[PDB]
Amino acid sequence: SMAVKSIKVKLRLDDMPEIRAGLWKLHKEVNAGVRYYTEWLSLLRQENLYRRSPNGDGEQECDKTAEECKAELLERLRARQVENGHRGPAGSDDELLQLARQLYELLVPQAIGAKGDAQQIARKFLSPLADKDAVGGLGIAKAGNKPRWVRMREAGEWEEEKEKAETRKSADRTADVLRALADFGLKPLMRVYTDSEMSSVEWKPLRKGQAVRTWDRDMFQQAIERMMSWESWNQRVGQEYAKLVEQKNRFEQKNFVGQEHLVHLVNQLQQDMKEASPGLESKEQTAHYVTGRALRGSDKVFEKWGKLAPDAPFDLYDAEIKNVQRRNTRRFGSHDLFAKLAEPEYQALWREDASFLTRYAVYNSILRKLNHAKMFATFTLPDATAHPIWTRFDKLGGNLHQYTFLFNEFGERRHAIRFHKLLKVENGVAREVDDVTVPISMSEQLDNLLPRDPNEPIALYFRDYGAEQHFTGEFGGAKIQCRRDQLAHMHRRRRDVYLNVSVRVQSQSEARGERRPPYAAVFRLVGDNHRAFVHFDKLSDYLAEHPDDGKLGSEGLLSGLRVMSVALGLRTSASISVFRVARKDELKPNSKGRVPFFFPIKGNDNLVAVHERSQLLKLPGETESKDLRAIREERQRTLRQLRTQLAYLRLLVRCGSEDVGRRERSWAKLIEQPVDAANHMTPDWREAFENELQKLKSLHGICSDKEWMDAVYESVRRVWRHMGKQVRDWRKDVRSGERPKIRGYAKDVVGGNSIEQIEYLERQYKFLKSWSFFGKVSGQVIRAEKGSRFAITLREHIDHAKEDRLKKLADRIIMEALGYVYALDERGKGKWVAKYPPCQLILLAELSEYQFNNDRPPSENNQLMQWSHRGVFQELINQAQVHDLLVGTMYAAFSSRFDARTGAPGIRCRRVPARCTQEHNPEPFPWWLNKFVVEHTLDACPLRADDLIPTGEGEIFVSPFSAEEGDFHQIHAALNAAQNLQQRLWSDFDISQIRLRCDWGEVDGELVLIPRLTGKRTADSYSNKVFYTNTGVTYYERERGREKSVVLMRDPSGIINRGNWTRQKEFWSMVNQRIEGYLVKQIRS
RNA sequence: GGUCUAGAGGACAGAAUUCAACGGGUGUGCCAAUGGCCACUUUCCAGGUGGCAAAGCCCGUUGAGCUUCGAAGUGGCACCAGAACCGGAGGACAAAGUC
DNA sequence: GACTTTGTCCTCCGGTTCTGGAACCACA
DNA sequence: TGTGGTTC
DNA sequence: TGTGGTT
Repeated sequence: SMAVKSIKVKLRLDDMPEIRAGLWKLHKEVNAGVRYYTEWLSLLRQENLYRRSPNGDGEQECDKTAEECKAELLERLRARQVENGHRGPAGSDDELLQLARQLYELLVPQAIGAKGDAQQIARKFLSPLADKDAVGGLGIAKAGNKPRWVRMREAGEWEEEKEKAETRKSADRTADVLRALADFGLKPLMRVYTDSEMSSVEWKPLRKGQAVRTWDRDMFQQAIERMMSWESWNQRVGQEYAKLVEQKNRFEQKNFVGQEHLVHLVNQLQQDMKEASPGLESKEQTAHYVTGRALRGSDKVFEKWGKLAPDAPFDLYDAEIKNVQRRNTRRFGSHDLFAKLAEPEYQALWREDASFLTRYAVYNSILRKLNHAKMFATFTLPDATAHPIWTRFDKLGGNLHQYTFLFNEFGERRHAIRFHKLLKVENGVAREVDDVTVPISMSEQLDNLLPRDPNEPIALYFRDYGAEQHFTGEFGGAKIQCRRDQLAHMHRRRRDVYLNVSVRVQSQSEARGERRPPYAAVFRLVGDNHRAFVHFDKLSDYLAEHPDDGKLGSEGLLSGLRVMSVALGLRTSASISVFRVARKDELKPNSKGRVPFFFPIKGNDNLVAVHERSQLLKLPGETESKDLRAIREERQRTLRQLRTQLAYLRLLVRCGSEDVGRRERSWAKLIEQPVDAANHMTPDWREAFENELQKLKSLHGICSDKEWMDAVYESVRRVWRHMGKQVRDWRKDVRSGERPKIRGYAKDVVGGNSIEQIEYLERQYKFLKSWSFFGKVSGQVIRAEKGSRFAITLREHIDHAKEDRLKKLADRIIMEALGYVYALDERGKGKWVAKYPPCQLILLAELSEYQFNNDRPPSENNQLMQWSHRGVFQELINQAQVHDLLVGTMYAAFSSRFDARTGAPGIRCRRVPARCTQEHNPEPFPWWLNKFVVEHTLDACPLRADDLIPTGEGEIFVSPFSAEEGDFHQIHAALNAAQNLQQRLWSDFDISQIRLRCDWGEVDGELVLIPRLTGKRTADSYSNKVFYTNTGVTYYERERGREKSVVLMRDPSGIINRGNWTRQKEFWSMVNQRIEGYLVKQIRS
């Protein structure tokens, strides 16, 4: 309900080692205590425990079985009865097991599916289960917080709330379980960890009437917590595994019921390729099974195969596969799958039903995921060094051991923390101590914290660059942490210790005692994806109650109504456009008097959405220039050299194979062609490689196998040892190298926070991995060892780099949404200023379904991980809480393919750079200009500067503006997508206005397209309607309500096919003809 | 100034373009930002493990020397975390088949 | 550079389920 | 504003 | 090319 932030703080423990060893001892104690109680809970559960399987990561084993639990549980219970000196009934094994299980279901209600408060369950039971003289849980004690009906009865009047106390107390079996435990001599069930032989710490002596220390109460809660979430996962894994088995069986008899002979045929296919495979021997059940990844682009290959003869030779089937791959190599599947699907015996899989193989691939995915699906969540006890938990410390006033944050205890910015209870270690004995004050290492992050009230040392103020007035806040709980790397070690040194302090920060809205900001009633956010919907009824009165008054920054959220849409990307991290709700009674702007751009708003005819500004929120490193292009090329020059040098080293290695027909085919590829016509290698290593080739040329055929093979391996060593010194020096220049480093603020940097610099780092990792796992013996597989780490420090740098990019991306978006711009003065040299009125909503694209998937090619999956847009989305929701900024999503399908101003569909284009058209030393054509020149054969045609090149993936969106041939509307693709999201917000856009899935059928005697009813909006418009044709391309609606479905598209602007419903294929080719067909025809002249 | 609208910090193309001493401090990191030496890992490279060492880093003041108008300028940025868990996918190696 | 199949190892990205309390009464 | 057992 | 990203 309130924004919680963690500020991690480092303790200066140099001058006091006795406390550092005490903090470490306290860490081992709290972990031991939590492990003790957690292990107890697992025995009460008396079900199977599963652990991580060694000797193979994947499945799971049974660490401890149910009988093992019950047998060990009873051993503890019987021994406890003896320890408690029980002279009453001992209870049968079954009685004691049932009691323990009852207790367990009270301590972890998630085990049976109920809800549980780890705070109040641990408070309720620790003393009754560990205090010899405890009276809690029963109904005897008069202390405790008053019931809710007693608080009402004294002020706030009762009748129903006193009833709910009794009817909940009736279903409370705590008192009976406790009394049962007592009658069985288990009145203390467990031990108080601190007051037990397990701990060697000389704790402060127990007061009268005390058995439990605050340290034990922390330990016990943290055991309940982990035990609750795990039981929740035990239930979740089992449920999800049940729905998989149901998915498998509900699929075969709902997809290919009458298609049983094809199932038997693809099975023959999958074992055909299984036996005929030269790869590694199969071990998985679904090995060589037909997956969607291998069938990528099978739709195109199948239609092209349909226009062929079943008895035709292979090459016309095969060359029909090569043409589908050449159209785009990224979105293509397996050649060998299509090669075997062209064989006549297997042709029936795609001939009869052209969608059967993709259907059966979904079945195979269900088969594989089921073979790996777990049925239980692994159970892992805490450990002080392997799986650490951290000792908690309540704020001042809390019930645990507390701490105060001491502002400026030792100097201007020399803060301190006073632990009111701690551990001190002197000459090997741990002793509990009071009131230990520990200085904190300097932290500019702490400069955002100011003390609020001297009488209440918990209060604070919270600074933020995007808030004119500091937020009010309070210190919260803290936890003592160490680094994971300084944990598994022991050594003999005096290990940094940190305190992770939770800060609770109150937003300006929260400070006014309102559950939600007043503008939250205008925007409906739905689901976990925060799908944004506008209450068009309510924004007419909101503008009346909240008129724009010009207040900037955080002071303007209660005046005006603005939404900022954001188009995340890789080239530019964020592209935004800001719109303001305003009456259509407006005027001309301050610049040159041009009617402003606006969008109509559904419902209100008096109100429009006026465009305020658009901006490219580039993170540093996302610029480009002649010199920047050069440095980025040079920074990877030697890397790209070594990468191709290694690729030919492996060609040389294959020449020493024991397989005649492998070394001969490999030795051919080395002598047939020159070594480096592209000049991609280094000179000196290439010369060394050429020497070894010409040396082997004077031995090939002349010599014997075991004498030629021996020389090939001896030439690999010379060349590998040579390249080994090159990899050695390259790394020296990467770490120790003296490259220029920016000072102060500077725009236009080499890498910055860009994708390319992170990939510049990633590229180095991949090559080093490839270099270390390079094999001098042909055919051998070299993988990493079962617990190895590779390039630890480089890997940690790559991860930190992505973390910094993520947080700076979200902050840039939020600072812009609030209306702050980082501006330079050179007398101040950069400062956040409030330049614009803020936006109450940040509108992102709905991309939750744009996930990594095996159907996607790996290069597309890789970019999605580089991008990690969902991470950006989650970091936005985090950082927006304090500022009262709503972040929502908009349905994004075709957001980048239709014009935001016009509505007409379009194509993403690039413009020719002047580098390639200048007559004085022209630079080579890029990749996309080459592919375009080749498709239309424009080798003899002179391209001009800024010539539009339709590539389908450029940064410039082009759409037809009218029937005029050539009349284009061009706008930044990302900004056009951003404005499309805005246009969809104010009009309640549904995809059914533009795209429709239909199936053929009979309605009024004629064959028509029956639209699929998906969602209430598609049903509200097209349920009673049906589409007819005269030609098969252009469809028209009626009013009455093959085997594959048909997708109909529509141009809302009426420019393409007069906005009639058109089949998807021909629709996008009409779009192509009016843009690409025109640009090509004009270049040819 | 050329191209393109959204008319904005507009977007594309183009033309243009660091020592020293002393004092204090070194939360997590990033910005061209991936530490150094030794030993071990059978072997040289990569990677890892361990050991050692001084610092390297910022900030301030006083000097120099640079570089633009005697003055100024020799650093900027971001930060909500903890544990466990279930998934989704990358990466590397070998064979084979493909643009 | 891009793409597929086989296995096995290290890594990363996304989401879940717990969490980072409050307050009364007898103490001696 | 104590703690420690106790209830919310 | 055809949801979203962009070699």
